[PDB]
Amino acid sequence: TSWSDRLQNAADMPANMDKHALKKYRREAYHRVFVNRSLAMEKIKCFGFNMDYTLAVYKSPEYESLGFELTVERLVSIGYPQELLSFAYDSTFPTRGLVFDTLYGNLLKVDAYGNLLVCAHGFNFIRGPETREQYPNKFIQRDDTERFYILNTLFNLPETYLLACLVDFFTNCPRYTSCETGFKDGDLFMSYRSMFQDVRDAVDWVHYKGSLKEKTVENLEKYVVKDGKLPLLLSRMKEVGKVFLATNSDYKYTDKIMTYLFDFPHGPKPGSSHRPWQSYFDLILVDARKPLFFGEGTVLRQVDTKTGKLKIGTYTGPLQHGIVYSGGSSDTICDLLGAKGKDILYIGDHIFGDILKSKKRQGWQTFLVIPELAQELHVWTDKSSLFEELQSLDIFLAELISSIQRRIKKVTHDMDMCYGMMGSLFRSGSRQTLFASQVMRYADLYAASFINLLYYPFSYLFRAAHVLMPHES
Amino acid sequence: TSWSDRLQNAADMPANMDKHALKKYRREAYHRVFVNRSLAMEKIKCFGFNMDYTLAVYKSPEYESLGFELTVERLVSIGYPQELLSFAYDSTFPTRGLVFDTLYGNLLKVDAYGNLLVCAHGFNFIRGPETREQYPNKFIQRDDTERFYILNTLFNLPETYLLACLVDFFTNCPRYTSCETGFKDGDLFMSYRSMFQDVRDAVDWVHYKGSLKEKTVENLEKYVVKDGKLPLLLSRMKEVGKVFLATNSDYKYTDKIMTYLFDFPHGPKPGSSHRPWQSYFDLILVDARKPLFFGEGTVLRQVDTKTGKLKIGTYTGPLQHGIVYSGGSSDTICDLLGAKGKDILYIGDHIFGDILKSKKRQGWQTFLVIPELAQELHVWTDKSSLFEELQSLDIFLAELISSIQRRIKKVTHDMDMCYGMMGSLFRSGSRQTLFASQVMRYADLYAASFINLLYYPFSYLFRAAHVLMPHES
Amino acid sequence: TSWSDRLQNAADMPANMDKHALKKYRREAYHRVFVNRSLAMEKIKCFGFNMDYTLAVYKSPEYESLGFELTVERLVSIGYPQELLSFAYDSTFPTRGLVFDTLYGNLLKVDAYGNLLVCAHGFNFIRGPETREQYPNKFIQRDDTERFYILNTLFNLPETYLLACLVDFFTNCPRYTSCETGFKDGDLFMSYRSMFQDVRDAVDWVHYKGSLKEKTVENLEKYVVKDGKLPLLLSRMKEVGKVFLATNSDYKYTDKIMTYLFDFPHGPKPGSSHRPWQSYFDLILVDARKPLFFGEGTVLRQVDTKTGKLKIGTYTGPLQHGIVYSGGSSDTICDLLGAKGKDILYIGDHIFGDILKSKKRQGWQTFLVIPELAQELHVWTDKSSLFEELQSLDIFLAELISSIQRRIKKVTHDMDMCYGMMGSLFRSGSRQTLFASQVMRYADLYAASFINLLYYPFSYLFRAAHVLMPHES
Amino acid sequence: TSWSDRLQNAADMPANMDKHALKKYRREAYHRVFVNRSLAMEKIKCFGFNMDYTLAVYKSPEYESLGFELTVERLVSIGYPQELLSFAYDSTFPTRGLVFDTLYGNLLKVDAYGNLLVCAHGFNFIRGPETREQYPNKFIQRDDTERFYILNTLFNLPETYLLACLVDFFTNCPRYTSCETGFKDGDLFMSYRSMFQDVRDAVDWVHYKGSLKEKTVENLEKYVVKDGKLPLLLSRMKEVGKVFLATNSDYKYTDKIMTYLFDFPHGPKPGSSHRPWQSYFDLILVDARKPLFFGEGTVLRQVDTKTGKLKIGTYTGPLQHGIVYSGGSSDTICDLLGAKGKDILYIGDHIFGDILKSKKRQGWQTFLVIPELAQELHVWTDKSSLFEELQSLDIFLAELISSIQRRIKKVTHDMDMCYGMMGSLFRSGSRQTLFASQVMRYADLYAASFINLLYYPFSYLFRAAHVLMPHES
Ligand SMILES: O=c1[nH]cnc2c1ncn2[C@@H]1O[C@H](COP(=O)(O)O)[C@@H](O)[C@H]1O
Ligand SMILES: O=c1[nH]cnc2c1ncn2[C@@H]1O[C@H](COP(=O)(O)O)[C@@H](O)[C@H]1O
Ligand SMILES: O=c1[nH]cnc2c1ncn2[C@@H]1O[C@H](COP(=O)(O)O)[C@@H](O)[C@H]1O
Ligand SMILES: O=c1[nH]cnc2c1ncn2[C@@H]1O[C@H](COP(=O)(O)O)[C@@H](O)[C@H]1O
Repeated sequence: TSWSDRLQNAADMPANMDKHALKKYRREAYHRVFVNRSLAMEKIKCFGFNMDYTLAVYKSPEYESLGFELTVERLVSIGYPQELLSFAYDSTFPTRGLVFDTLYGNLLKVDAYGNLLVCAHGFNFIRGPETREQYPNKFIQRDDTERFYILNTLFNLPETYLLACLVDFFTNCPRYTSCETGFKDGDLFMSYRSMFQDVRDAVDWVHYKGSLKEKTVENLEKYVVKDGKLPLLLSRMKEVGKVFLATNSDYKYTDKIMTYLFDFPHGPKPGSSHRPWQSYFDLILVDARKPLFFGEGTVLRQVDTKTGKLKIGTYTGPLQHGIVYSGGSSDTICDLLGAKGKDILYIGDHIFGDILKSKKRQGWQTFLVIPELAQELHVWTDKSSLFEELQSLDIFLAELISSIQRRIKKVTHDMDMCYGMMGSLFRSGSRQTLFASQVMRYADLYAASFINLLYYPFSYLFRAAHVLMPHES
Repeated sequence: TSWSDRLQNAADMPANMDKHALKKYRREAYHRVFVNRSLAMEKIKCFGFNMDYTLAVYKSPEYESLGFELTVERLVSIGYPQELLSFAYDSTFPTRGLVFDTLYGNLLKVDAYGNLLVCAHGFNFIRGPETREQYPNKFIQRDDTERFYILNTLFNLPETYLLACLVDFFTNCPRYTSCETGFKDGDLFMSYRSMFQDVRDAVDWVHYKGSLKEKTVENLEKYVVKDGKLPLLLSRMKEVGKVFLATNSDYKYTDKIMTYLFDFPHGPKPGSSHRPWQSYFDLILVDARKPLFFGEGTVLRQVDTKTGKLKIGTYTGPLQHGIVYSGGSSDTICDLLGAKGKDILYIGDHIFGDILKSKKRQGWQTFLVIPELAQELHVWTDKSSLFEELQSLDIFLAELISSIQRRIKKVTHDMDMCYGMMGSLFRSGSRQTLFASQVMRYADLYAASFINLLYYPFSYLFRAAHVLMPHES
Repeated sequence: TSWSDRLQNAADMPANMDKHALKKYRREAYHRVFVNRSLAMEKIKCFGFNMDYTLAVYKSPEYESLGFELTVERLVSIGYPQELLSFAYDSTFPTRGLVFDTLYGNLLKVDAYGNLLVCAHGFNFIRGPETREQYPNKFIQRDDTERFYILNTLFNLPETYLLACLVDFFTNCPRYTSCETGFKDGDLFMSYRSMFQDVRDAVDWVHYKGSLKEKTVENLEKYVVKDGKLPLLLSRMKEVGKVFLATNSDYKYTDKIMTYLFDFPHGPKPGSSHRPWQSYFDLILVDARKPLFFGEGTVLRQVDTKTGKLKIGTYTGPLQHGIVYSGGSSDTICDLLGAKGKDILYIGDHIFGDILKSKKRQGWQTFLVIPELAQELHVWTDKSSLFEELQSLDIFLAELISSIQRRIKKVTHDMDMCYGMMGSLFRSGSRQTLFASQVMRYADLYAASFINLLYYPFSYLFRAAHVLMPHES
Repeated sequence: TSWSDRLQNAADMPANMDKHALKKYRREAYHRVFVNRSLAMEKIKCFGFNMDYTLAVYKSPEYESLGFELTVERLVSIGYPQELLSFAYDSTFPTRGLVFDTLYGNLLKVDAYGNLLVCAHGFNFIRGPETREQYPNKFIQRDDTERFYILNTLFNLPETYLLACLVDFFTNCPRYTSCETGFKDGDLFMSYRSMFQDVRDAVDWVHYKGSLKEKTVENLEKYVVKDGKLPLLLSRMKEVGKVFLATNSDYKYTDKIMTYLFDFPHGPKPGSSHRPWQSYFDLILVDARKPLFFGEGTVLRQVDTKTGKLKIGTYTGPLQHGIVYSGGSSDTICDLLGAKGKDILYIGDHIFGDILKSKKRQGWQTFLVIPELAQELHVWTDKSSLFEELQSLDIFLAELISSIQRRIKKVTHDMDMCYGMMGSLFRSGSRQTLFASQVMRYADLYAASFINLLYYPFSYLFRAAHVLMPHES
């Protein structure tokens, strides 16, 4: 049971719009909206969305496994050895948000301060003492972007596993010599850094020039969660505010995906006329180039929706019914929809490119969709006894012996393994990950799906407890 | 009663080193060390310090008022009108950490997300509705460093008030015409931005080329808190670890100040031989150029302590007794003292240049000295009934009317005014400031003075409660 | 009769290697090597080449016209109007080295100091007085690369004409409104700058992703000058020095072109065994990325010549027989061939990327191939009476009336038109072009073809008169 | 007899303004204006000047020797060894335009292509073979400004000699160890690069914060050439055009110097009322910050000429009688004087910051003052037999033996030594220097003094022969 299985099971349910059924529904953890900062929904004037993994939720592990296969094939096509063809995607290995160290070829899980929580070289998990040879302070400077790449997106899940596969393969293949910073094959040296860049390039190529989009749209049922409640919630949002889409995807792909997402024999509610997906949006913008979109952006273009090509020149007209935009910036949205920053709730899945940047650069309010949470929640509640025991050991150790330090590592390992080989997205044991820290700081609201907003009344006030400084308590 | 009065009153006390007297002492709020993240003191191997407002705490308002006078005089000497001479420093106006908007000539107090909490044009406090003309979203992008300057240091306190004085003077002087972005005097236009830069330049000039250091060292009793407990605590720290100084100041000034701070007729404890201030440090480094110091730094030089001039060339030797360093980088410290990042507790007062940068770039542990807290604490505890009422109004309003919104602003104003015209350093009403947010995120420990570490035993474990995500609760 | 017709007529001649026949041959202007700085051939140790328009000389106008057609088609395929399909390449319009002003949509011919010599808007030639509206000083700052693009290469000849075609078409098409900086089509504005970038992009696309290389190699006789004397001269050069190729092209294309250039039923001389083109080179380097190649370059890779793909990793071995390199830098050449800068004669056609950069950055000696010179020479000598008259008018006017100024413009126009609508590559009237100035300053030797070196003995000393300063005369 | 002696001897002459006396005067080489590109004086509308070494010509070697002494003293004051005090300026050593190589501590004289002509380490002149260890190609990349500094100005003459002195002193002082890249003194390493920067800093300090200007203005007769013909020529220029000053100096210094230059008991001609120096200029601009001045410049300020301080704010008014400007850009001049680029003759001494930049960035016409030419001309004409013999040997060697190569070096050395140890400013033997090349390319006119324009009638046409390409001859 993957996280997309949870979402697709909740998706197959019809909406019961009785008030009491909703309030009782939204108290169960899986359909809940979680709150980092209070947010008065009645002050929201525009609801905004990206598409990938928000409106269009890609099924797991099928879609990661497709991306992995096509990326492997691209690497082999450019000259990587045939043995790559024998890899097979394994969803139990990668957790999202790991850091790849291009100097030493390691996947790292770190906390908000760059402290190492997990270190794997290939599939070899390096215990604390042995990491100190390469990380004397058990610490990395994350902002050294020449060395470290943070695998922040669900799209990064195939390459997270692929990088470990590659390191494992070359380490154990007798034609190569392992070195501190890469592999030597006689008179060719492949550094982990250049190997890493080939992987990034091949992922980019699969998405832009390869066949991933084509293979997706030819079996959308296999690859995309479909939920009749999506047009219901969008319709309700449009009753109390304006609705816009700002996606990095092109129009042709967006049009195929969105058409599939709205393809029911009815409109918002069963028994109503079907309406095209564009009618649910006051503003549609593609080729957004986020996060640049939240700074100066690019020139505003107009899509010729008949042909799928951009018209020639910069678009200087007003907002019109049926016009589709390309590029521009977040000021385009605010100007054309007459909204100020905090009037906008932006719903996205990119912790950096959607949430952090719209919050910091524009003062937008934010809803982070976290797909894996639909399954992380289930592990969390089923194994609460593990975590409660860890909390209890932490408190006992503090009151103090070394027998307890070993019990702490044992429980920590046993808890993490329930999530995968790389542990929970949000923590390793009692130590929070960087990703968890970013969620709390930049996502005002978050949830496994934004559909969970359907179970809250129109002017609900999401509430979070105020923060007090230690000396204020 | 200023904050330096509180510190100087606690400084005049001799240390009673009975255990029970200490533990009872450190529970009173004013001598307490406050904890954002747990810190096991027994794992600390090096204690590091800056000098200004940490070891050498400048008395308030005397020292701000001196800096203000010399800066005013510098501006008049370069051609600013004589009326500036009639300004007089007023410590009730500035709170530290305000943002000066060079486009519109405003001082702003903002929260961690750039939301406006207070806006003053000169001494005119702009109420919410009127700020929306210049700030349509009640929001600023703080990282736009061309437009916004964050007055983060206590050294910035004179110019915080001076900028408001200048805006007030030119607005109300009939020889000038007020414009959106500055003042017009016939054929000369003075933008708030260029006016602002003249102020920054004049402050820099007073510190580097003017007479501020000279006037300080000629009346150190007037200008510098002196505490016999300082060499006691340094001596105790050196018993369980290494001790270093890394200051941006030059050697000559450091030597005059530090000599004054250690000028008692005794050493660490009364009755012991006096020892020179240098003997309390395993490594002394001046001209540190923080925050660049925590990146690549500058070349390591050696001070000729007899003449106060740098020797010629780059120093390539080892750590020696009596050598004083200049420049270098934080790696110099770690190499010469054989310490790793988390082995170091760095004690400073610059939330950015000392704490944030040493934490993010090097993984150092941090102690932030906040001088004003010695008085903010007293206001906080004396007027807790105001804040408790505000908390109660917040909770009541949430359960819901507009009569309560006005009561909320009334109590908020009345609470803020107890701290000054710009309110508490840490909040305005129930809304936390950017500065408070930075303290919680980057200062592992903080206190009005680092002397408060004297009241904790050698291997004390400072404890902070673990963070849980909303969905983990 | 185009310039490639002249070269192909001289190419069909067999080489007569009698000494007296050579010396008499090389004195005729068309087979001459022209000398800007003296060069002792006996001190040359390596001869180096690029490929395009040096070894592989593309026939004119056929090859420009192919590039024009494919570029037009690419623009139409992305949404430019169908009328573009009715353009047809016209070799009488463009001269190489014109500057396109992206602000005002003009082609400019300028001297070495940026003075305007010719200005055309579309096909409208702007006379002196009318240019002063947009160019008040009849001057452009060429180094303002955001505004001005210098159409330096023969590959730029199709787009030089295309840009004028486009400006002409949009100016005169009633669906558009002409503006100072571009064209308005209701709510779309196409600036000359963005129009210009679409053209650059489409040329790049034709070369890299389009079908230009494919169409070339499927009719090489139509598109490429073929000369049996090429392997003869290369063989002779290899007898007294080392020979290398450094081309920006990829291996697959280089291999097809070079194979065609050496496809005779014999080797260097008739009656000798044919040898593969690679055996004529001590070092073969592709994907050179000049001019970056003459600075830090890119990583050195090794071509798998069987598959045409780069091997995986950085190549760290030595020079081997049969190895083909990719990327690297000019230091690769000098290291692997044991040559110093002035030991190398580099033979290229890019006045900037081959000649200027290798001369300025590395001290290489230079031979600039100028294909058009094979025809410019013929015009020059046939119409010498026009130029001699202009010289005579210049001297007469100086001794002095306005009747002569008009005669000067008349003769200037009549002389320029013999070369094309944009005049001689080297001058307009008595005023030298920027391109001529760059040739004299950076090309030690130059010629219509490098084959002309065949007619000079092994250790010939090319001689140029010494320069004296005005006060030295 | 220095070059300033020649100028001061010609300065003491009264002007005889009979036409025939002038024409006969201007044909003698020393009072001649030399012409690189033809220039019709009647088309000139504005004459512009810098001050230092153009209007105010500093006497030699007195003024270099003062700058040397003050720079030495500054280095000793910051900790350089006392032995520096025993240096004494020696005008026979430096020639202007040498390149200091901060990697290897050498002064280099190079041609226009970076070929080495002379190499001195300290006072040790390195013969050709021995230079190839550090310069394998006898070549430097001049644009590598991190490594090479081009000592282009007469102000650079003191430090040119000082750098050689320093290298000589440290090489031969037993307290130091010579290394490839600097000097080691136990645990201090002084690289030639950091030594070089200390020298640059100390020169800058002497000019801006030291006592050079003060010592100059207290003995102007000793330090500044004074010529009654200067106000005569300025007055004549103002009769046919506009006159402006654009100097990097501040107003106070400019005012002292210019007042001295115009301090005669008469105005333009003897017997006329004296007029203040400002009345000879339509526009006076100080603090010009050339060469930035010819790009975007700095903000336009207004000088308070009573106090010598800048007024407060940006000046936005028009050109007024008596206003003195500060900063701005070259567009300020062109706007306020209504002149286009080629309408301006700019008279300066900085081959880069005055001539090259005004020519390339703005299309100004240029007059380069070269003070040393007043003496280089005398050496040139007195030793023409040496150069004519060298020319004859060059031609003979070309027709060919090694006995002549040695005679060529002998004559080359003997000719160069007549100019100084670093040879002629314009050449070494028959090889032209970089500086000569820049003069020919960027200075339309040049002369030992601009006063030489006095001997040419109002609308003289300076003439230079047209350039022909080798294939055009
Ligand atoms: O790793 C990447 N390389 C290239 N394209 C990506 C990558 N990750 C996501 N995308 C694209 O991003 C688009 C979704 O953007 P969104 O709707 O703004 O979230 C899809 O077109 C993806 O193909
Ligand atoms: O605003 C400023 N301009 C110039 N110098 C400053 C400023 N603020 C602090 N300083 C200097 O910083 C030094 C203290 O550095 P610390 O001991 O590292 O905290 C003193 O020499 C101050 O004069
Ligand atoms: O305008 C251009 N855009 C893209 N490729 C170009 C352009 N001009 C020349 N090339 C390529 O440059 C190569 C020839 O490089 P060369 O042999 O170093 O002179 C060929 O592969 C051309 O396709
Ligand atoms: O090496 C230098 N360092 C600092 N100032 C210089 C240097 N060289 C020239 N100057 C200054 O340049 C000014 C003359 O500028 P000019 O009149 O524009 O040529 C004088 O004030 C000099 O002191």
